[PDB]
Amino acid sequence: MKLSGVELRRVQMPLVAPFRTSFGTQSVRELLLLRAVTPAGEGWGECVTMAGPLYSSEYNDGAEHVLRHYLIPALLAAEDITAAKVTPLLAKFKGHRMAKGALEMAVLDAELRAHERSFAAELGSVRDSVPCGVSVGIMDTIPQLLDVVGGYLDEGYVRIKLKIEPGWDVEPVRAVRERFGDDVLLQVDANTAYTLGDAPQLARLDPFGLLLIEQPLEEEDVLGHAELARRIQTPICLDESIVSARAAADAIKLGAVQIVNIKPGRVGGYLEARRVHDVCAAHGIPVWCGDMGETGLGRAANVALASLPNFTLPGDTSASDRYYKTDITEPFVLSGGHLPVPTGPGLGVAPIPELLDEVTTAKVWIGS
Amino acid sequence: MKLSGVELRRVQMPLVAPFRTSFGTQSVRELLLLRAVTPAGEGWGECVTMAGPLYSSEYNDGAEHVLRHYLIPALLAAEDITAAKVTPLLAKFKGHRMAKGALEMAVLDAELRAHERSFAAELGSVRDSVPCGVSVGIMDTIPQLLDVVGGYLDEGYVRIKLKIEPGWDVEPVRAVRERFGDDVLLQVDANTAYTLGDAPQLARLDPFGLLLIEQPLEEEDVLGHAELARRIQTPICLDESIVSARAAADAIKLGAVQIVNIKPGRVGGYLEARRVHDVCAAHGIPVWCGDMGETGLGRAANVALASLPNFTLPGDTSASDRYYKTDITEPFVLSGGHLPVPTGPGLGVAPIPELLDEVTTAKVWIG
Ligand SMILES: CC(=O)N[C@@H](Cc1ccc2ccccc2c1)C(=O)O
Ligand SMILES: CC(=O)N[C@@H](Cc1ccc2ccccc2c1)C(=O)O
Ligand SMILES: [Mg+2]
Ligand SMILES: [Mg+2]
Repeated sequence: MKLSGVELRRVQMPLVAPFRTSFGTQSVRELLLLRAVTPAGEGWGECVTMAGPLYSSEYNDGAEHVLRHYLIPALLAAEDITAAKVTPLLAKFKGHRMAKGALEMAVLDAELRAHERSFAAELGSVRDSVPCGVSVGIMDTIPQLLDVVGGYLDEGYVRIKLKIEPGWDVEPVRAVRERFGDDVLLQVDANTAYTLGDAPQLARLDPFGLLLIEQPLEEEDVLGHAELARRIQTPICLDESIVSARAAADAIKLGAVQIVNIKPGRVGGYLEARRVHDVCAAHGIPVWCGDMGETGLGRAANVALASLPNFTLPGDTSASDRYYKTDITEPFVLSGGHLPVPTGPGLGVAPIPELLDEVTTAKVWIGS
Repeated sequence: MKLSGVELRRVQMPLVAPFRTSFGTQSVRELLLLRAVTPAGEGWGECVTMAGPLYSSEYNDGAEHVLRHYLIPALLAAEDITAAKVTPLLAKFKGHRMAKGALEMAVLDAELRAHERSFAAELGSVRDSVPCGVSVGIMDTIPQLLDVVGGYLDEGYVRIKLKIEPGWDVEPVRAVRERFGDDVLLQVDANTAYTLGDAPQLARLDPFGLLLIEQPLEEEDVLGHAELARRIQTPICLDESIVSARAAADAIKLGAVQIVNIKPGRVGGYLEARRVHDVCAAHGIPVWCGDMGETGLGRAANVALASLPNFTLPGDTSASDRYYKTDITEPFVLSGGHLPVPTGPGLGVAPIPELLDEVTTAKVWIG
């Protein structure tokens, strides 16, 4: 098929409750959507960049720019396009993975819609539904955290992940363990906020039986993580560092990681995410599905991905209402702690135009 | 000191001759300059991004953007500023090293100009001049390459580096060795164009006594390089992979590298570059100064950097007229194969306003 053009939307969606992370607080989610147009029909992609370069180097304005001036033109110029061929067509351009991933997603949704095939089917789903956990931010006070956690447990979420940062690590975990007991699946995530010198402090988490600690150190410090794993008992999970299947293989060979968070956007797409899944599986490394506050479009693709065989831990693909009062698609609703895998062609969901329009702040067409 | 504001310039300078690399051909250099203004006075920084993200992920429009909307504001908002404090003030922002490095350069030039101290002095120079090599692009034909190389040798350049790429590796090297002999300092640079599966082809370079092969594989594939080093005799040098002092330490511990190319911009600044120099030195790893076609401003800072003790191989800091008929500063002129280290305060050079203006395509003030 030949790409006719792509529409770039900016979109802005308020969060039910502000969400605090070691790199800041977020009240509203600003994001990029893409509508790829082909002779056959349309498909949708979502970019997981944030407003500024605080989680990784990519951010909304920068992704929009590289998409407009480099990535989309290079696809418009090709005689034939496949989702798979996206990667080699964009290979000359270094990095910009979240951007490439978004564009691949859109192309893929189009391709698959035209073959009446689901994201699940293409990726290799073996399950109709997936158990879901929830990620809980940093709070101002312990009792406030305990209320939020108890709330998410009552809704039937299967696992709790706490954001952490120097100043907020051992106490919150101790408190959650004293209140809710030792049988709750419990894990933490630093989003890079520690250094190796903080090892004794992270070792203080040893006694609380956490599943894992996620990205304690900076993105590039793979060897540091392997050192850290020799000094603590909590298993290391990597997120930011895992930018590709190769990077996963490398981190595993070096003993830097025992469990991997897959975020499709972070690795340059759903197809590379499948590869990460398979590489980890070949080494005995469990994976789970990460989340970047996606709309229902990305959430639908993530739920499909999380239904692959080696996703053996609950993911962060929480229900739509954990982030948004009003999703721009048919919302995802937790049911017995699980989310159901979409069945339609492509994503198996699409934006409801009235809701999308409420929430769109800009729109531009990139054609021939 | 309190940063008053920064001026961003986009400039455009034609190259004496087009320059071909494994990621493409370039006829004109578009670049970003920064003029940092303080109560004390001014300083200059240069960004080494290119027009598009072909060498790394950063490019001119993208750097300008992250500078304008993130990096410069975060410095303007600080009570007190030092070159050293730039790093922690900008640490919340991930990556954008070439951009940060350009900004740090400008702040540093200002700070040092105010203390009447040279870049050389601040960085730890031990030499007044530095031996200079030259980088030669991919050519359409072998005889055309041989003419260009013979030319640079007549001008007295001390070492030759050839750009390489699948299709253009063993033949160009063989030809240069047959024509100019075994005593010429000779090396190659792939700018990431091979994979580990190309090992037998790179092993084909074994017999030609190259000083090194630079960045045969992709930026992130450090372990791959260590594997490659076990299968070839040419020493591995890394460039694109060496984004920081830590990354240099990591690559060295893994045996992925025996010689390191320092590009200040690529590592986030002249200060981090000094750290890369010192880390490599502590591990017995020689370094040499890389080049991104800088103007005389960046060239002046680089020559100063290259005068540090562990720069023991000739760098790519070639003379101004290797790239530009007309530099925007007092030009650098090769003399007995060397370039002299600037002596004035800061960079020791500044743009000649009439020259800069002819070549400026845009200009904006951030205050
Ligand atoms: C899912 C999780 O806890 N965090 C993501 C980071 C992240 C990034 C952007 C977000 C935007 C809106 C809401 C949550 C967000 C979470 C991660 O695991 O690092
Ligand atoms: C110095 C060298 O041979 N190459 C640089 C890449 C490079 C990049 C951009 C350039 C722009 C104009 C002229 C030369 C350029 C060289 C390097 O080592 O990777
Ligand atoms: Mg995470
Ligand atoms: Mg190089």
